[PDB]
Amino acid sequence: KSDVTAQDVENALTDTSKNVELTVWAYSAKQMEPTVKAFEKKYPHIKINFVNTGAAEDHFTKFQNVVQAQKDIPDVVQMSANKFQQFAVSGALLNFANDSIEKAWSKLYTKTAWAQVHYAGGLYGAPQDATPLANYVRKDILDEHNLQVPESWEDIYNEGIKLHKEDSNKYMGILGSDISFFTNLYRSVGARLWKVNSVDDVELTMNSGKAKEFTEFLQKCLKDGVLEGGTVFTDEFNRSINDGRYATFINENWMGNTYKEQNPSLKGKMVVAAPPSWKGQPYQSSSVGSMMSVSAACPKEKQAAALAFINWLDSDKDAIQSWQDTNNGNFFMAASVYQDDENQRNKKETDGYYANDDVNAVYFDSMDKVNTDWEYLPFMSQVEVVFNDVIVPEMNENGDLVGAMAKAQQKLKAYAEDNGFKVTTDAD
Ligand SMILES: C[C@@H]1O[C@]2(O[C@@H]3[C@@H](O)[C@H](O)O[C@H](CO)[C@H]3O[C@@]3(O[C@H]4[C@H](O2)[C@@H](O)[C@@H](O)O[C@@H]4CO)O[C@H](CO)[C@H](O)[C@H](O)[C@H]3O)[C@@H](O)[C@H](O)[C@@H]1O
Ligand SMILES: [Zn+2]
Ligand SMILES: [Zn+2]
Ligand SMILES: [Zn+2]
Ligand SMILES: [Zn+2]
Ligand SMILES: [Zn+2]
Repeated sequence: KSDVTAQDVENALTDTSKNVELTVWAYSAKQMEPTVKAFEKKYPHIKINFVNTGAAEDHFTKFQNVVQAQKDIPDVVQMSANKFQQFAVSGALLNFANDSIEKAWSKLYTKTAWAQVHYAGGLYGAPQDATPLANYVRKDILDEHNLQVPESWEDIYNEGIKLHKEDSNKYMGILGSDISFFTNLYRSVGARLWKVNSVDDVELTMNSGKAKEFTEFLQKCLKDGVLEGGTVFTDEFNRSINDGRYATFINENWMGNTYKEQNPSLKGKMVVAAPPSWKGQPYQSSSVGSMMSVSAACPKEKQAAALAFINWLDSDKDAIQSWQDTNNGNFFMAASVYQDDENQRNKKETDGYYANDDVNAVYFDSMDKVNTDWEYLPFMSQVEVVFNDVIVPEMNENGDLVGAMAKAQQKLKAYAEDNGFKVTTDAD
């Protein structure tokens, strides 16, 4: 049990005669680094060796490599709420849970985000951004085809048929071959793929209930030309954005900033709308986001300063303001000083980029509707491998996503059993 208390963390910042060097690895260097520099200016006794690890996929592989070698491990490492699990369960990350930290830091982060940085009773990071889903809609394309901004998956289907019949170079949306994109859709309609009871006890429901119904719907959308299967955040996707290939894009809301940065020519053409409802339920959402974690290898005499850094970067009021000023005036932060500020909720756009100026109100309503009835599996790295090998190849106009979900469940059951997890599946 970690004996680094909330007071010990604060002492690392006030005890300026105690110089520390911290190595910090991050994939989201573009959005984060100016605020890291602000930390260093404020606390010159804590020097930050900031390492941009490149693409997220390369970051996670690099970190696994150093952990297994037990050598050259960073003190602080960027994680995410749906990819940290396998690192936490394998002992790569410091579990810094204790009563003092829980009492103090729980007041600093919105409860949906604070729950998700726990796993198996341990506490593994400070939440960074929250990522409620938004539908980024090419309103110009919909207007041209006499189509309404869709509020439901039913509308996406019905209007999508009309769009693609009239203009076979455009699709209503993309079904993205990315584990976050795909699982976020299921979570946002209340369709559990699995349930976690303890670190060693899991239930897989990938071929039954609401999940199966939603898979059947996604497959019909692919077959009928409503959604196109393809990669996200690749050059193929980047070209499709500029080309207007997708009338809608339902995604984690950091993308709202990405469009402003990479697609200036789309100014005035998009609306930011709520993600869609399903079967006449009120709409729900999903939020994942990044987190900053401490490695299990971090030396004991560096741990208080490492924790002070992650808490400052992710919740200090000056840091939160820096996150806004250095990312086009908005970044959607989990800190309560952002989430509880009614002037963030009612913040108006002023750059003219989106056709609606109430973008943050849309993001905050979606955050309010996040489906919290959800856990990620202990082995999320293996989940992404199986998704890539088994599910992604069926994301096409003739695909059998239903059969692929059942085969992926079988592979995950075998992996769970081989690694000592108790597992049930809906095929048992
Ligand atoms: C790995 C990834 O981390 C989290 O998503 C990242 C966001 O938190 C961050 O703000 O923005 C990144 C993109 O610039 C996201 O990664 C992309 O990574 C996201 C992060 O997502 C965000 O927290 C934030 O840092 O922005 C980056 C993109 O600039 O996430 C997508 C999945 O949506 C995909 O993995 C890309 O390769 C990443 O670059 C989580 O929220 C994600 O679900 C995921 O775990
Ligand atoms: Zn707790
Ligand atoms: Zn058209
Ligand atoms: Zn077609
Ligand atoms: Zn390419
Ligand atoms: Zn401050």
